Amino acid sequence: KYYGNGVTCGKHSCSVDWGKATTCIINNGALAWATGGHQGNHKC
Repeated sequence: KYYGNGVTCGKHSCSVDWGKATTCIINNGALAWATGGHQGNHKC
């Protein structure tokens, strides 16, 4: 949904453009922590 609209993910972490929300980063981080995965594997 947000990926591609100022939102992109790398290997272990995600990053957004200036002025964009970090909600995807937070959610992907939480999912990574819960599952023991990586933000680059999670989508948003």
